[PDB]
Amino acid sequence: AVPFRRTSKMKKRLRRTHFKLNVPGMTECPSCGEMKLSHRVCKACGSYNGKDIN
Amino acid sequence: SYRKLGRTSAQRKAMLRDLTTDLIINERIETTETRAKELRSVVEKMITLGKRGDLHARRQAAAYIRNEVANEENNQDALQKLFSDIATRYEERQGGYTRIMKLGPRRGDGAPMAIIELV
Amino acid sequence: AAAAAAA
RNA sequence: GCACCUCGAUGUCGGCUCAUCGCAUCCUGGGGCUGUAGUCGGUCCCAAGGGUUGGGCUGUUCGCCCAUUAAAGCGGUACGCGAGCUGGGUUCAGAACGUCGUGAGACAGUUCGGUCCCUAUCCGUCGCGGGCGCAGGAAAUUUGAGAGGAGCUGUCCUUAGUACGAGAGGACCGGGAUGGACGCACCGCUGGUGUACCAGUUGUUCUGCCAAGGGCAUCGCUGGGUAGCUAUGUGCGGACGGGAUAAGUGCUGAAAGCAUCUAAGCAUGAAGCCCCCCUCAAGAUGAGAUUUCCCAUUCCGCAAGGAAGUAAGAUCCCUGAAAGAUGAUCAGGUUGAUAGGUCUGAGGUGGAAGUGUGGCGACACAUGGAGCUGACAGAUACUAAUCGAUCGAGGACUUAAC
RNA sequence: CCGUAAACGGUCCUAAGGUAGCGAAAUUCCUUGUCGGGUAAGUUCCGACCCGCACGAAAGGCGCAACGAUCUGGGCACUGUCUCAACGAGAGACUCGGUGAAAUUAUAGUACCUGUGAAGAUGCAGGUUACCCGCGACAGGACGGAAAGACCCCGUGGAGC
RNA sequence: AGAGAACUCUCGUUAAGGAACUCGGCAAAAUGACCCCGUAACUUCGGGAGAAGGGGUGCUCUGUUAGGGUGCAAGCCCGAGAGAGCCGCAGUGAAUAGGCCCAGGCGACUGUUUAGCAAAAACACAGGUCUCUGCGAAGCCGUAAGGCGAAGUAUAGGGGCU
RNA sequence: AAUGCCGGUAUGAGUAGCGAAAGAGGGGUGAGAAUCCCCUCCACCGAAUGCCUAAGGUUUCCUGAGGAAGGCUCGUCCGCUCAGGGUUAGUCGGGACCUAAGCCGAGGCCGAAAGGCGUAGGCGAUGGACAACAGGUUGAUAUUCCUGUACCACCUCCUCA
RNA sequence: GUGAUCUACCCAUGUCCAGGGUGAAGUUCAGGUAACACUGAAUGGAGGCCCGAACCCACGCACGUUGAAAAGUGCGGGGAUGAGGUGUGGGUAGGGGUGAAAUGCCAAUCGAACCUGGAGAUAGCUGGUUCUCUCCGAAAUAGCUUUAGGGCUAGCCUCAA
RNA sequence: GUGACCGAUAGUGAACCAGUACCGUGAGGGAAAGGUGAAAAGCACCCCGGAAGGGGAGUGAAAGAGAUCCUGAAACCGUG
RNA sequence: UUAAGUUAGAAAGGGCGCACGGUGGAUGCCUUGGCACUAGGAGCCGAUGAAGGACGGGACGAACACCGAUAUGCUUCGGGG
Repeated sequence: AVPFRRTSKMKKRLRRTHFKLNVPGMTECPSCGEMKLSHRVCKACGSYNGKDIN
Repeated sequence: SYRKLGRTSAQRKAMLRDLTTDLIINERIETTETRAKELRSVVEKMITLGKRGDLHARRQAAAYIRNEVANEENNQDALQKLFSDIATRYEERQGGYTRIMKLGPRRGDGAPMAIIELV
Repeated sequence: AAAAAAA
């Protein structure tokens, strides 16, 4: 449970290839925008298909 | 299979009763999404219990509704509110008395929040 | 002896 | 035996778990010689494919004994395996017995008791993903270079009480059932579990009180139990067979006019081998094959090539499980049953509340197979799967016919 | 030591050679001594034989009711200790949001087999395999890490008795 | 926050067997509450002994029971032990309150000890025995003064062994 | 190149951990709320997880602002920061009362020196004596502040026997 | 020189031990002696007594072992009116104290506590010892040695005359 | 008054609120930490931001000189 | 269009070089303080209360220095403007 050798810079950067995170499913809000993530109520106008329900 | 929601079964029952009654008075509450999904079936089952209107269904509902005041300056309990307003409002509708609308994640823990309302 | 009793 | 490696540490016995390898083979398979009448045997060959046990004693390996078995085989892998496990014995600090020593103390002599740390960096292994390649982009179906899994056997009946044998005894070969161990699946039964199912019941508190219920007391306790997961439950497998073979048995035959299993040519022959049984398999860079869609835009770069939109198709996002740590897979996204709700059922529990009757009452009876019911079915868009967005090709050059 | 059936006789030696009571023992190398009980099977246990290496009479001997967080055997009840494991609940582990270390570390693009070598190789030789980068697990190796081995030896080192 | 993977820990059940496990019933399970009957070997006659082994507990009435406590009385508390019954698989219905028996070793016993590895057979213990000491005692702490012993006086102090 | 010293920065790694045990919702403030305030349910302790009172800490207590760092996350909040404020006694505890163990100790007895011991005397509570209770009051003090009734010790410019 | 604010023992003065049982000595009434003895009931409530809470302790297992903790937690366990626990104030100090005796304890320290000096103790032992080029170039042998991994002299090397 | 004495890991432990902070019951042990500019002339004013912190505009010889503030290396972290 | 060959480009990310930055206080200057001394002086202060401290004193918030209820001081004699 003890590291025998230190990790080099290149192996660390190769391990950090998949550490990035993705862009969310964000779309144009039909009321005002911009923008609104899919299948959630818009935080700006408080509308959802298409009534102001807050 | 139902969710456990990170609680003991007694804590699960107490939290579900609290959320059911609080939805029944305030008519719109904001919880997490999985709590909403676990809550909506119980809430529509209790509305279905309120549909019957007899004494046995009311005594079944009294074992689940907590004793909090529903309507101020009227001394109406929540158990009276199910059998006076909600049952008469949803007499024609057959199921689907609640809807869940998702919000963004919470600041403190990244919890996806949801709006629950009686429709 | 070789007793493994390291503390 | 030596002291080559380790004393700025290579944990040492015996057990548990997991195994793997070599036959100098314990059984099973095929044979030769027997002072092998048959069964059972003895010795020597070929053969590692598979299997080679449950206890009593002792820390014990070993060993003895009990009961089986087809047999309970020898060894290597740091006397395999303690960053996988236990410390009973060795092997600390305490205290005794016997012996030695004036003594402090000592004893491969005995006994009682005695702290076993580590969050895995890399290679290894077991699973699951994301890229790019496979000279266009896709959706399916696949061949198999290779690899892994499996490979064990008992008992009974016929042949036949036949061959053989004075008798007792008693077959080889060939068929048919039934088992043990192991393995793969799945529960329809038998059971287990089933913390959002049903009922009974104790103490206290609460819903103002009776009644009826809620909270806590291990799910308070007790008696059952749907789905799922399960074995101790059920079904199935190691079947029938081909090719070249080992030890053996040979045929025809000369070197060597004979003889001869061999030097040429042909056979037969084992649970060994390579297949037939099952599974993964074109990153098999040697990137394979068949079927069916989409088409050959625009703008720069005079050539190579590079950007934008798109078709076929796929993804982001959402409903979920026959899947699952997360990804992934699968069923689906409003010309629809994907999940929840509602209704009707299956199954479970066992006769709800209220009312009435009988009783002084605890209680019983009728309404009434009642009431309740978590994941199990079938209907039903009532609710949520909205609007949307992103990725995704214009197909290099030679050679023979077109 | 030698005879004779503990006990008596002959001899050496000393101050004199173990009395009673126990005895294969917290004491017995041989040894799992022999016999019997307990069990189907008992290197442990119990009761006797003496064959006491190397019991023994206030470093007390032999018994002993009650007592013991003591040790060693055997029974009833009881059970997941296993035959032989299967479910269920909670916490961690898994995912996401916030915060965020440590031991260790010559550099490292860090396969396998057989040999070779300071005699046990990820890096050497010959061969066999292997597209790139991650995530969840196991721990065979890196003679893994942690402590200038505690054992053994040496020092004309030390300390306690 | 949410999924309810492996594995680790704390728990709860489990068919048919049961200690076949293991160094060793370690751990776990089981009994354990109140009342009644009964209780062996042995013994220092105190014990062992809650030995072992068996039976019954819930609720209603007869029932402000019989009998006691209190008070001037009415009235409020403690209330056995029984007869009619009523329910459930289950009645100290939950939670806390012994697992027993036989035969041996050692130590009598209660107690004390290696704070942080060993709680024991070790130490201690009343009793037993030996030895020293006549008081300004012996033996101790101090160069001494001073003091403990002891404001005690051989039935008293100190030391050794058991 | 000393298992060197000091300072800085990596690896492990976005990894282990975030330290027993119930939270849920609706309003409010605010740039920002799962963590701050209010309300309603629900839950836990209850021979305590309740009340106070020593030792100890010493400002940590109250109010108004603030959020840098410290809250193992966040923070509009805090035992954090800055400004101000708060502790009232003849009767409570101690001292102008007493003494035990022990300590100091004029003169004094010893001792190279330094000092050690010890009368008279004193110190020394954990003990003995001793006089105030019931209500209210602030955001912070209560047998101390206030309104009632009291009690203890001491003294007379006074009045009585 | 500094320490008994942890702990070992002692001194003085306080305080704590919910409940439920067993039941002694003694006394009374009977059976009973001339007067004692012995037995059965009543009273009595002794015990380094029993079961069991607070309190103290550490026997078994498990977890933790870069822990919530430099010794704990959970489930059981032992003592629990006494050789008891505990508070306050004191005393014994390191060739010393204290010790129901373990080589235990004396501030996470003990076969001789800690701090400061002698002191930069000593170490025939291990590690380390910092720029370059050129010329030459060893030995691992003998003797002696409390000597065997050290030293001295010869042997072998280098420079100059 | 002088150094073929030191220059901030050096020189007194201490060039700086140093025998200080801190550690230990105590005796005792004992740090780290200098530099804007010649002159604060220490960035008036505008914009983003709750603030911190930036971008302009000014002072300045220099603002990359802006409060651990002269010069600013390497390990380390990043973007093309 | 088929069949057989031969090549380029591919980058999730990475390596090397270059450019531009951040962290940090090495280096270089630099003393406000030290280390050795030299030539002289001084080598004691205290019951007429010492050395060393505690607590205080400023309009103003804490500390250093200074001072002491006459308290960030008070007299006399000189220097200096």
